[PDB]
Amino acid sequence: MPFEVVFDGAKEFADLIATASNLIDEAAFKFTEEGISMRAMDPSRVVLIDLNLPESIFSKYEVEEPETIGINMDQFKKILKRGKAKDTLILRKGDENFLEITFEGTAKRTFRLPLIDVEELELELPELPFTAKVVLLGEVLKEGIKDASLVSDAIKFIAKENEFTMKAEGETNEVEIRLTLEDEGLLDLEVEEETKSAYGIRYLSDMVKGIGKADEVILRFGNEMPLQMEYMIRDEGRLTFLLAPRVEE
Amino acid sequence: MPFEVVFDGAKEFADLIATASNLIDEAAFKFTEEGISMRAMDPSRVVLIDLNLPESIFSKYEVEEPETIGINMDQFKKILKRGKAKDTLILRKGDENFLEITFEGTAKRTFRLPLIDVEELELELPELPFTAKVVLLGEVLKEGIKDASLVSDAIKFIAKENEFTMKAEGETNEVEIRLTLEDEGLLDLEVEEETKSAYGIRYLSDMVKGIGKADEVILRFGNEMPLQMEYMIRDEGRLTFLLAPRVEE
Amino acid sequence: YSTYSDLVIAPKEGFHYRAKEIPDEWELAFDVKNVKFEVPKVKNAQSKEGEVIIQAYSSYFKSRLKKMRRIFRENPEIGTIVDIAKLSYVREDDVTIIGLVNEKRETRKGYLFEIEDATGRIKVFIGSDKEGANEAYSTIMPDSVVAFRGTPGKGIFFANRVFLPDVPKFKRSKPPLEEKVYAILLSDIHVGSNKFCEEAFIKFLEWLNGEVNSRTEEELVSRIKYIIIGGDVVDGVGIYPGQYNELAIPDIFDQYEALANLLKQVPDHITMFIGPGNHDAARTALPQPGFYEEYAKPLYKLKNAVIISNPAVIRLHGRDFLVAHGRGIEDVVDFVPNRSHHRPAEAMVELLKLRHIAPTFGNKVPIAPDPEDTLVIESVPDLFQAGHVHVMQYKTYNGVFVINTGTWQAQTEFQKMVNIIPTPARVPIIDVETARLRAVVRFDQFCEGV
Amino acid sequence: GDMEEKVARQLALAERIRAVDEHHVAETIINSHLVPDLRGNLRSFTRQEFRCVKCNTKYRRPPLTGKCPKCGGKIVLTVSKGAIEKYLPTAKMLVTKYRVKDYTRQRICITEKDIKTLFQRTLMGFSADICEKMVKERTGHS
DNA sequence: TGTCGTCAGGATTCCAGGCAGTTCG
DNA sequence: CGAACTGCCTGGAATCCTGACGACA
Ligand SMILES: [Fe+3]
Ligand SMILES: [Zn+2]
Ligand SMILES: [Zn+2]
Repeated sequence: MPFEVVFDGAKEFADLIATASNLIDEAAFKFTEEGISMRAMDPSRVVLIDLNLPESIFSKYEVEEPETIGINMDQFKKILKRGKAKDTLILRKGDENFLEITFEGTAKRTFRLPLIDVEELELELPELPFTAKVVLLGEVLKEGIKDASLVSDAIKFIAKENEFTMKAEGETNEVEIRLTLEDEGLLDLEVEEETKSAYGIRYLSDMVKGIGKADEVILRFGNEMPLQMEYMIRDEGRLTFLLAPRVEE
Repeated sequence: MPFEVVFDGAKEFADLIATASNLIDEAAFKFTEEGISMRAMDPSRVVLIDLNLPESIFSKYEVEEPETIGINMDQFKKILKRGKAKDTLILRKGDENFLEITFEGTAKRTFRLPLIDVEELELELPELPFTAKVVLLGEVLKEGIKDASLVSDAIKFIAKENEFTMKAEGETNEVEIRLTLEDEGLLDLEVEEETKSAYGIRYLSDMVKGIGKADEVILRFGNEMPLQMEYMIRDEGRLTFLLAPRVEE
Repeated sequence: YSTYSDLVIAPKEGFHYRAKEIPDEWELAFDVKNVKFEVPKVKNAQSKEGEVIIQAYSSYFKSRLKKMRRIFRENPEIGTIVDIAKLSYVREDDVTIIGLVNEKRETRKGYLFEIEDATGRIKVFIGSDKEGANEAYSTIMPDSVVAFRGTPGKGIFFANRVFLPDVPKFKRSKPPLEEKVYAILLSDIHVGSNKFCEEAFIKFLEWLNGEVNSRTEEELVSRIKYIIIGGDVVDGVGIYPGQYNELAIPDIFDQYEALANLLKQVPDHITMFIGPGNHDAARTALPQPGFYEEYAKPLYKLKNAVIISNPAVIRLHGRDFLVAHGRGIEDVVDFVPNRSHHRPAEAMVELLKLRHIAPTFGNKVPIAPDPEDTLVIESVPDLFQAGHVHVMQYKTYNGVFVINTGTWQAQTEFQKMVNIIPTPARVPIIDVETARLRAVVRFDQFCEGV
Repeated sequence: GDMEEKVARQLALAERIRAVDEHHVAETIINSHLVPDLRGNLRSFTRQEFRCVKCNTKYRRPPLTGKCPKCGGKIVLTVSKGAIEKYLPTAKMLVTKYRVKDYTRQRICITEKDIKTLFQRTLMGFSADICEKMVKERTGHS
């Protein structure tokens, strides 16, 4: 179904493109009149990404009929690799299963890509108990996952009432990232009871690779519960992740 | 034969040496009392280089007798690789066939290199009307070429009365770069009649890699006529390139 | 060295030229058929530096399978055509299978074949004392498309009947033309060497104007309106190191210009047909579209000089004239026993019953891979042209006219060291209406005695 | 001597060029190496040796089989198109650096053969192309 | 077994971010 | 008197360059 989408600031969205395509090479966009969502699953069944973009994010947003479209982000990365910030990105679809990307601003560049089906496992987001919520930044995540990668391959999440620390050790080298309220790494925290869990490093290093440094990230986890990494975009959109816990530490 | 010339700045000329080295591999800069020029073609028959640098670009300009010397692009490219534009470029040639490149900046660097006997055939270029002359910036050419070369290998240039467009097609990825006078990337249009031609963007990639951001670029080409692209240096120098059109599909 | 630009003789006024409508229409043109949108567009989806050889040579046999398979389907004799992979379903019923001939294995029990199709591969065993054992044994062993009727077994297909791409014996005859017209077939001129039969060539050019010796030649020459050249206009460059002392004209532009001055003596009413070869400055790989644009400038300047493709099907008066040179005869006489250069037509019968020109690979000629096999004779050919053996013979096979073209040079030491006796100054005068040999012109008196 | 003796030929040959006063006569010194490249490209051209990835000593027939029946690997062919393209610019730049006759057909026939086998109309012959420049001389003279 | 294709780490430049010199609210 | 205008220094993103690993006859 034909539709018109207009989003400003393609530079900020490129981080979402790198973050989304870094794990899965293809994306399935749920195009709805209320907004554009996206549920893609990693082939190794480790992470579920869900992008929620309301209508209020897009200035010009015309929907004829909601549907699901398939986008090969392997080339869309190349589409928005050189996109600017002061420009305007436009995604329009006509009658055929093609996508026309009108790029206006200092220069007019339109694209035309085919729309192919995306095979993803149907996995929703059940109402799970998340008793650990912490607010982090991009640099805190980068330094935490990289420094935790130089010492081991797993990570241990320990969050208490007024603290959020990450201890990880392979055989000799020990890392323990502590977050307090005196610094700027931890702004808000919601941890009722002490919570601990375990997760990987390589996947977190692949997800933080697209996300910048000044991007606040909301993290949630519970006692041996899947991780929920969500954060708002322009205070309205929300990108939610789903990580699988690891039996190891 | 001995001559000395002092040009201020090293990086601005290093862009010319960079563009020339990426577009030609063996050239012999001919030295005339009007300035330094070079009319040659790449030995793989891809582009045609014509460098015209008057004496007005050079601060000091001292000639005894006009003659021609050969300069390697690689070695001379490596010299001005890290050469700061705040230095003082000095070219000196005396009785012997050596080149003395003295830098008078933060550290005087008097250089010496032999000059090989290049057997470059001085070839000229004929004159004929193209009816399609456009004046566009350089950055718009950068983003317009580097993005379309990934989706296709050949680009189609079409210019009409107060209309400019550069569309390139492919298997399943189309693109076009349409600019007019009221845009912010197209300076002037001198198109008189309908013009349309096809060229290879793979030559245009390295052909435009050495262009600047604010440099006014003038293009002259035709329907079956070759491609011409010339731009000025310090508002006086002129660098013209001419490549044969693609006779393939 | 000379340049052959002095022989300018006007036609004899006493010779009567017949003014009549001369139809001309080529059927096989490489420009509009293959290179239009198939040769430049093979894959277009590969790396920065890819190859276009795996797909061209891959589909090169698939196009042959579709074409020859269609020829087998047009023949109302072959039935129950199945694939090799479908033989596992049939228990004992006999079927027909069409596939390529990888190799040929001879055994005391019989003949073991290795037939591979686009679907599968199987060994086709046939007995020794079979009716079709001779056709399946004397066939082209390295590359051939065959069909078999039989039943598979424990892993070996026990075939009973053989089927080769032979021309149909039952064919509709051509209507008689209202006006008589003849044609000349000649090739292997080899201009540029010091042993060229220049005398027979200039007497031949003077003979073309109307200077005939016998009264019978006036009736035939007075109606000849077409001339066809097969190929090998020069001796070649880069064959053997002892050629520089033999090439009388080392300059290639003087050979093209010399040949242009030698061919311009032909009257304008006679249609010229010039086909490229492998010894000239052109595409040495078969098939050959035509000449280059640097050395063939005077030939392109001459409008009368028509540069046909190689091969090229020239349909004149409704007749299909297959114009080609090839190297299959040498592969037959060197690979199939009881065949020699003294009887090249016998080697040409095998090439005629296969609908292909040169399927044998490994000979002294490069083969360029193309996505579509053009060397497959789809339509019923009326004339089959070959050469490269310098021995002229006349033979008609199932109504198909088979003849050679001869040469125009004397015997060289290279020809002497390989034990082949050339037959120069052989001018076969064939008929276009009846599609048969009409007369034979021998100027061996002016040439060296064989 | 692909390193010292080759450069020795490149320098001594230029010394001979300086000795003959830009008067070059046809010769066979490098052609002594160009003939095996011609017969090797034309010879191995029609060979097309198929070798799968797993099996190396198991060569496949010149006809096309699609895939290797023994091993589940793609078949790799050697038509000698990409290995000889390295020695061609070595002498091609030297031959291109002078206008001589009786040898242009051997130089341009192989590269135009590679062009016809694989398949940029040049505005003019500025790469030392004796093709357009030469034929233009003869045509304008006629 | 040498050599070609490909990936990650380091270096580079423009822009954002941050910091001198001067004048009018 | 103190911030904006103007101009300038530095880190971050995009780009370019180079060393190391895996494959083929
Ligand atoms: Fe011959
Ligand atoms: Zn022959
Ligand atoms: Zn194998």
